Amino acid sequence: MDDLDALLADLES
Amino acid sequence: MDDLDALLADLES
Amino acid sequence: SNLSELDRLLLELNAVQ
Amino acid sequence: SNLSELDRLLLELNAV
Amino acid sequence: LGSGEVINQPMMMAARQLHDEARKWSSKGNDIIAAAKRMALLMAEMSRLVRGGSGTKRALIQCAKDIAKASDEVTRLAKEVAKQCTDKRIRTNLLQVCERIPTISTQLKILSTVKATMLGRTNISDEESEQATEMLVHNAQNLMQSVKETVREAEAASITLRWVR
Amino acid sequence: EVINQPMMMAARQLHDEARKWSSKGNDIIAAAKRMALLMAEMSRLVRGGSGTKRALIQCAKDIAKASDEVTRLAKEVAKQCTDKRIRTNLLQVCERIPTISTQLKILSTVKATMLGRTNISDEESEQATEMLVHNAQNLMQSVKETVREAEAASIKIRTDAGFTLRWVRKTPWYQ
Amino acid sequence: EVINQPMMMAARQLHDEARKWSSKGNDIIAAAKRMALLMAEMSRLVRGGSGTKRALIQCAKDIAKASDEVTRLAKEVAKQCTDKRIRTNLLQVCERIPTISTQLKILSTVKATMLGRTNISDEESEQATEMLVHNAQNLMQSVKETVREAEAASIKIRTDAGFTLRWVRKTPWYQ
Amino acid sequence: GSGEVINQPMMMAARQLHDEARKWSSKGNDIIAAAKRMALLMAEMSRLVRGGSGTKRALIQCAKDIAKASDEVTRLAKEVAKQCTDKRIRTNLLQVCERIPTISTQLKILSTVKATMLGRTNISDEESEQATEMLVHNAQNLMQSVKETVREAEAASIKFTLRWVR
Repeated sequence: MDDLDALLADLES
Repeated sequence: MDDLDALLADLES
Repeated sequence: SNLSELDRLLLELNAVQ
Repeated sequence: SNLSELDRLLLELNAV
Repeated sequence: LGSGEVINQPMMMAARQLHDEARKWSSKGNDIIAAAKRMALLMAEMSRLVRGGSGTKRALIQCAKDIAKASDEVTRLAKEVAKQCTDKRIRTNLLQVCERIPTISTQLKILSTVKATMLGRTNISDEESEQATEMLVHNAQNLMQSVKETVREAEAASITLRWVR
Repeated sequence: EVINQPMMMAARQLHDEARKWSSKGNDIIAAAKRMALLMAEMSRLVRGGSGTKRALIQCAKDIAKASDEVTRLAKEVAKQCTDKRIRTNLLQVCERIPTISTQLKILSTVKATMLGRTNISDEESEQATEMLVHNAQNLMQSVKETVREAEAASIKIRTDAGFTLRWVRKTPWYQ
Repeated sequence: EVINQPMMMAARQLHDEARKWSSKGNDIIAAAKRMALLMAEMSRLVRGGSGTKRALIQCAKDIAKASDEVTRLAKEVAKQCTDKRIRTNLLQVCERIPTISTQLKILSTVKATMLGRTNISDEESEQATEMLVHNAQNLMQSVKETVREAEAASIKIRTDAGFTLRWVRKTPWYQ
Repeated sequence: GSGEVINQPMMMAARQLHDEARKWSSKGNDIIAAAKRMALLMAEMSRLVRGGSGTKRALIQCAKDIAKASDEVTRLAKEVAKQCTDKRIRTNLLQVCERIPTISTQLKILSTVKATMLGRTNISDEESEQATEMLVHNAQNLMQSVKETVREAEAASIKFTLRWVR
């Protein structure tokens, strides 16, 4: 749960 | 094995 | 968390260069 | 047989 | 004993084929090479994306669009090279290869959409799925070959661009 | 051989966060990998040995060089990042790194001088080692998070970009 | 994902022999790595699938271009060797390679055309695979020993060396 | 765990020299060539001083090689000093490179020592450690003396000439 995690979750949902 | 082993054995004995 | 292959691909793809 | 770290170093040292 | 990746191999091979050709040359003053490299990578991604996963549907669309933009660039540049060339054969052969790219690129996109639509979808037959991949791979391969040979034809016309190792 | 485990584990963790990326067009990733290698070395130097005093100090200086590099490169990418949150969280984490590496150098010069002497107690020897590990774990954790935030900041770069890193995966042998 | 195990296994054995050496100033190793990759690719292509026919033909071609590379280079190192036994054995192994890769292309075009088709029976299809794997194994194995012999050859060079390869281990990430 | 059974300080010294010489192209620069061979030789030393089958004799060889390469660096650095017309730079160069023959000669002598007492029971830990200590110290001084010769060579190569393209 960092900025990178957040952006990947956005791109996968 | 072949020639490469024979040269390594030579250098270690 | 740690990145998968599919993760790293979407990063690569989206990454502006 | 398969080479070890030492086996490779000697090769490396001996190869001109 | 493990496959290693979950990819369509033919599409990856096509990517690498073009990468091998583009790699040779510098990009410092050669946008066709730069564009080729981009497309090579873009294609390498497609080979993974067409196998599916969370975020693939959309990324397969976006990947396709990028490929088509770079297709434009290659084509536009290749044409400018053809203009300066003063050889009947090389100039003609160049235009025959590079003019095919816009078409192949558009068809790619179309089929890229079709596949992206039917990823993670139960109401799609094996037949229809197989053929959709098949059509997609056939244009993917064609594109990589077209671009590859467009790169080669450019340097044969090169008397401007930079063709240094 | 008996190395310092926590520092090897840190070295190893940072290496995992950088190893799958290419160093071509990405001096942040190159700096990361260099720092990971250097912490691996430090992990072996700390237990003492022939030539360790000098090596340990030089090692610390090297990590401090690569640190200042990751810092400054992180401040550039942050300059081009349009998302303020990511630009804030990267600036926070990266601007921490110079202070830690400086303390690392200090503590490394400390441990280096203790190696060999008998006039040092076991309490003071162990504690000096603990301090060194503490700063090591933090540095490696900071850089690790500085890397990720750069990967996040790379997505949100302004189209009129001054500075941009390359983010391309490494091709495996079986591709 | 299902792949042909023997071909991948053979691909891995060639790679293991080459992977620890640097490709810089050594085109035999560079090509030995390319051929391992190509074999790994071929292990996937033999399973049928979309775009297989063309890729499997173009693959065998790329394995033939790499074969010739290895062979030519191994003759030049052999030319410079002062040991006759090593010189003979190297030539014996490497001079068989061209033939083998030529057969590999022939059988690849065979298997390529067999894919998709119904009229082709099981035995005919299975036998076409077993012929392809047999030769593939022999190619990888021949190339594998050719590297070993070329390493040996590179020790017993004449001091007036015309041609020479660079034999240097790749540095580990933790060195 | 560890990764390699080596003497880490000597690997560092090797890598320090390799980082210096790697910047420049060898093509028209024998100093760089020699330097790159010295770093690799000194890297191999950092494994041989641990021991194992074949090491005693390789450590003797490796040391002789380092000595050969060292002399080349010295001879070349002298020629560079002859051309240079700047007092400080030509002096500071000569104050570094002229140490290398000595440091080398000591490295051979100590290498022979440590090679002799590898795989040998009649040798105390104190004697064994002190042999390794003098070896590493000379090995570190060598790499440093070479590294600074390379730097002083280019600073003097304002213009026998050399090539300093990255």
